Amino acid sequence: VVACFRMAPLYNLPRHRAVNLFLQGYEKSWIETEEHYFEDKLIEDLAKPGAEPPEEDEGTKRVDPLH
Amino acid sequence: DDFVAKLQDNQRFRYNEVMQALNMSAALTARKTKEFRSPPQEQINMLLNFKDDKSECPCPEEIRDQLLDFHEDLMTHCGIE
Repeated sequence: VVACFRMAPLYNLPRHRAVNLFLQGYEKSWIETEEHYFEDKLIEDLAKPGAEPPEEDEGTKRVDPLH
Repeated sequence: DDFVAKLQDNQRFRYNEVMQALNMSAALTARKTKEFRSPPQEQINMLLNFKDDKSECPCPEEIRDQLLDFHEDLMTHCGIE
C-alpha cells in the first residue's frame, strides 16, 4: 500500500500530460453537463411563414421551413 | 496551461500539508490520501467538481473562481446565454 500512496499524482506528471487529461475531463464535467433549452424557440421560428403573403408569390401558400 | 499549473501546485501543497501532518492521525491521513491513491484521470475528474454545490473537490475557492469565470466567457463566445 506504500506504492498505493506513492503513485505519481498529477503534480508529478508532465505539464502536457496533465493538460491532455484536463481537456478530456473538463468536457464530461462541464461541457457535457451544460443544458440550454432552444427546442421550443427553434421550432416556433421554423414554422413561421415570414412575410410570405406580402412576398410577391401570386400563388398558393408556400410550405414553411419546418414543412 | 495556467489552470493546470495552478492546480498542480495546489495538489503538491495539499500533499505536503498531509505528509508533514500525518502523525496527528493515521486513519485521517489514510482517508485524505485516497485522492493520491486514485488513478490520475479520476483525480482530475474529482478535482473538476466546481460546478453545482456538492463541492467534494478540495480545490481552493480562488482557483475555483478562475475556471468558473473562464467557462462563462466560453459560453458568451458560444452564444449560449
